[PDB]
Amino acid sequence: KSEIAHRFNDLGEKHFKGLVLVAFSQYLQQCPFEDHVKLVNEVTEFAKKCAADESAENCDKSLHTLFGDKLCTVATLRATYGELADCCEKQEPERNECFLTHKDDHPNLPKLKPEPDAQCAAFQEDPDKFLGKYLYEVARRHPYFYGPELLFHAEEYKADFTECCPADDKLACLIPKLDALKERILLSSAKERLKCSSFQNFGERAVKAWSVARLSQKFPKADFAEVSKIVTDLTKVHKECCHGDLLECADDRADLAKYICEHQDSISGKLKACCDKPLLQKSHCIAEVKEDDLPSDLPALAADFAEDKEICKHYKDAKDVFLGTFLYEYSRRHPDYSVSLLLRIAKTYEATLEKCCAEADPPACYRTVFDQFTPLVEEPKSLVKKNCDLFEEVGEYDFQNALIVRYTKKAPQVSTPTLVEIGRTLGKVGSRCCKLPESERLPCSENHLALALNRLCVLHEKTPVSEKITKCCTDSLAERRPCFSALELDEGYVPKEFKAETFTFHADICTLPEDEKQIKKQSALAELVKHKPKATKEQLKTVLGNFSAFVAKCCGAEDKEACFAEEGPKLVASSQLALA
Ligand SMILES: O=C(O)COCCN1CCN([C@@H](c2ccccc2)c2ccc(Cl)cc2)CC1
Ligand SMILES: O=C(O)COCCN1CCN([C@H](c2ccccc2)c2ccc(Cl)cc2)CC1
Ligand SMILES: [Cl-]
Ligand SMILES: [Cl-]
Ligand SMILES: [Cl-]
Ligand SMILES: [Cl-]
Repeated sequence: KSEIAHRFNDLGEKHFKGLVLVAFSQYLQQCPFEDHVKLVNEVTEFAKKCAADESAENCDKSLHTLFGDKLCTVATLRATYGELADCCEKQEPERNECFLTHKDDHPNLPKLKPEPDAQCAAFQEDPDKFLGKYLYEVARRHPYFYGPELLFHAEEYKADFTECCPADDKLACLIPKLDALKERILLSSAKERLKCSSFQNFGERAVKAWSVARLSQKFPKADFAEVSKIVTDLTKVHKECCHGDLLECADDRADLAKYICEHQDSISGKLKACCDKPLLQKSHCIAEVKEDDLPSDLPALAADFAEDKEICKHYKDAKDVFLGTFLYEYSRRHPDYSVSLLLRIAKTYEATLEKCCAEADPPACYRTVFDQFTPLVEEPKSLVKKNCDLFEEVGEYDFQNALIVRYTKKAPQVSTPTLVEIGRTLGKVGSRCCKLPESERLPCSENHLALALNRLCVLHEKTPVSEKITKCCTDSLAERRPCFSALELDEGYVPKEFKAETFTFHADICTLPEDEKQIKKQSALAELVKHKPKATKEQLKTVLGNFSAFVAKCCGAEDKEACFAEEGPKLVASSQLALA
């Protein structure tokens, strides 16, 4: 009868209110926290009224009708969100579709800076307001953040403050926990954004494929029917959360967690620990669960997929099913491959069949299909071993620098902050992945690279600057990483004309945190590449070394500014000659 009552009843007031605040914060990213609280309280009041009597007027309205109506009441909607006011002239589902089209992925809001004393003060003063504000701040900064996961992270955030405010030293307890929390927020936001991107740009089939591969790796003991069930249910969960239907997404996600845990013996031995936890914890634990051991009875795949005489008939009859089973089977056997590698392998299997089945003697043609995968496997494996070597040789900062040079050459039209961000993000991937046991390096590296490349692609939709990026971001998802890897110096670029102030430093650099100091230097690096795009990476590193020496020296000087002013122009002029 009443959907709003149904969800209120299923989720309870706490989670209902939390998720509604998330939904609204994500749709309306600029309003103050206090204004969103009021919309949430009103919506909740109405849900309670409807729960008491579902036949009361408007109670039987859809959630989109009710929530879209609520959003469209907000003060200063024309002035703050000119685009969203336009959406408010439409009915559902056109209105919601309009709301979705107009979410902002890079709202450029100030960085969230921990103030241990004033925050612990606010936490004690009003814990509920303090935690809601956390939901709001993160939600408006990550408009596709997986709703229920944000409630999970809010409870961690709560645990951090409960542990660390009563202690003697606040900042020493807190700042490591909050820095770790922030990193987990970023990773999580990137994973989910890839999911929503994949729905948006490649459709539901791509999400399902991705998911078949990854879930088969994690749960290799499960049969194709179980994996398919879970994939079907999890795809629906992510489709709902990506479309802003957070209440339905949360309810369906809880049902999925329940199902997995009731069938854990047939799904995976690694689920036991997850399944003895509370709800949000349980879902999160399942989501991050480690891959199960390979079962000793995994089937030989040649008979069914290369040697059977009727593969063309079975392929022709039920393409999406035959290929799905292939993907399930190959993936469960290959936790050592990345998901995109498995998707490339599946596409090569398909293409081999389309070719062989239109020739005279298909069996003799498709008998070698598995051997077609060999080159697909070896390229990424070599690329990872190669980059983990550079990483172990030079350490994180220089690895970052090398990637900055590499990506700036590929796409020098991209903004310097974005180029630095991606280079820095991919350098951190080396830190994480290269330290792992070697068989895990490939999936770790390539799965994380996908997240960073997707971030680049998302930015590029909003701020297009390069046709080569556009092609890599919009041709097949499986080929995205190879496409980016195959880009070379955009020769079409006209070297950015020299501006000396771009390479001019001052003494304020000396007061910066180390990371911020590095970002300054890395920004200069990217700018050096834009002005001298044919310079070798070794020329660029030599010049960057001189910039570092100069900053370290002038920051150690008695008269820092006099140092920077006398030495800066020399360095700048010298560096042009060094980059020829
Ligand atoms: O749709 C087209 O553009 C032309 O038709 C190609 C149809 N194939 C079907 C198989 N499909 C892959 C595929 C999709 C997305 C990324 C890689 C492979 C797939 C494998 C297993 C599963 Cl369960 C679902 C889909 C790729 C496209
Ligand atoms: O007043 C009482 O008797 C004690 O009840 C407090 C109930 N609160 C309501 C606000 N809830 C906030 C909240 C604050 C502001 C807006 C929406 C929800 C919330 C914070 C974190 C998560 Cl994970 C979920 C909910 C928490 C529970
Ligand atoms: Cl996001
Ligand atoms: Cl689709
Ligand atoms: Cl994972
Ligand atoms: Cl160095």
